[PDB]
Amino acid sequence: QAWQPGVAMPNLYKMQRMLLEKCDLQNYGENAVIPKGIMMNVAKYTQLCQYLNTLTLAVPYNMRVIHFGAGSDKGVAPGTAVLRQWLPTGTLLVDSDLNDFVSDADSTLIGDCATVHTANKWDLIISDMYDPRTKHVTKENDSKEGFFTYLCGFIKQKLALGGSIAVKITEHSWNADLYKLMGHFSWWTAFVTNVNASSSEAFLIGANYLGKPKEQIDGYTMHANYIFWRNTNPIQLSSYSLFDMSKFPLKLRGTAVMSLKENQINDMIYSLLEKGRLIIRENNRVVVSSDI
Amino acid sequence: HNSTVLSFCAFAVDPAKAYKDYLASGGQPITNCVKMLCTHTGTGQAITVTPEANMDQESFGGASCCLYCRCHIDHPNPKGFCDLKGKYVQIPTTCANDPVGFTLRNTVCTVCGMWKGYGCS
Ligand SMILES: C[S@@+](CC[C@H](N)C(=O)[O-])C[C@H]1O[C@@H](n2cnc3c(N)ncnc32)[C@H](O)[C@@H]1O
Ligand SMILES: [Zn+2]
Ligand SMILES: [Zn+2]
Repeated sequence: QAWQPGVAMPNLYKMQRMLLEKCDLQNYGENAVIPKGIMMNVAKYTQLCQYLNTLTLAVPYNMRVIHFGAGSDKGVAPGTAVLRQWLPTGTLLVDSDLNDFVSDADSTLIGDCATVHTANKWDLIISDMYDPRTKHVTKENDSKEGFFTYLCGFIKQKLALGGSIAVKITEHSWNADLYKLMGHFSWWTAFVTNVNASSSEAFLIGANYLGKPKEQIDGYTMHANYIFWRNTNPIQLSSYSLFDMSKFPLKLRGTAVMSLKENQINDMIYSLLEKGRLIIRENNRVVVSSDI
Repeated sequence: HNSTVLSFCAFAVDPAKAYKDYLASGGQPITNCVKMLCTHTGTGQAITVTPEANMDQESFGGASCCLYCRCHIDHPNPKGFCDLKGKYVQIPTTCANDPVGFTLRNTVCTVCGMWKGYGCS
């Protein structure tokens, strides 16, 4: 486990029907396994990408990736820099944040995510959005809206079939509809980076979007399941995986992209999507705008 | 103190000279340049599409090491061009404490692709 980029929520825990409890994790100081001159977020995104390398991501010749919540207090975009490193050269990478920052993305959009519009579909959506103003361990823990409502809509409207997502959540920062949407992928988890394993943070990862239910997930229940897993399975901090970057870059799969009608999407092509040897979207000029 | 250095340079007629003066005054170099995890088996060239640090360098995200990006001011390049943003910069490890200053003070060899005086020829 220590050698892995992190730990994914086991099937056994996904399958429970737990009541929602408080998360008993806390995250002191200070990131004990981050190498001396490296940002936590560089380490975190590196392990996220390492984990994504283990899955059946579709990687088209002209891949499109959009990254929400890419800014930071530092005025720079560490996660974007890691994604740029990981993704194939020439990959279109657009990032965004409420607050101004400088980044290595091809385009950067400043503003609330709700102001971001695009008619084009995407192959991979990454979100590290998090509201700095929600209270830590308190009264109740209901499903959160805000940017989460936007993401659910964006996924449903703007994610290509076969595409994938990774969305940051925590004990308190989560949304029931997002969990439900996980049931519309070929596969999902549940991923905690080894470098931040003392935190209730995880990335909800949906691999190979199917645009229709594959399983019926209840969000309130699944988050309770997630919390129960975290509560009963301590994970020791580890940066082992950071010390071998030789196989880091996302594999150049040359994944077919096709525009297909609903009536053309049969069992054979669903199986390609699940495998994931196919992306279904148009290939029009990409226009992403922040207005207004 | 980062807020200050960035503003100090952003509101100078010659931001690069201002950064130099600021440093000579004992001011701290610009922080939060984004250091990448990498093999240290790269080509060692100055500015590359992916991290290319050799055993004597660190690789940083380019935009974070550019004074003009970081200060949110115009670049000195003829048109709207930054040679660092979107790319990675290899910085000698001995100079890794001040990547922005390094890129300001030095020049890339047009034949080697390596930093003049730090690996070129
Ligand atoms: C934990 S920080 C992300 C750090 C960043 N991913 C990195 O690589 O260092 C959370 C970010 O989400 C952003 N955010 C929160 N709500 C947002 C919203 N509604 N629209 C756009 N960005 C939002 C915040 O501005 C903040 O920059
Ligand atoms: Zn620049
Ligand atoms: Zn030379």
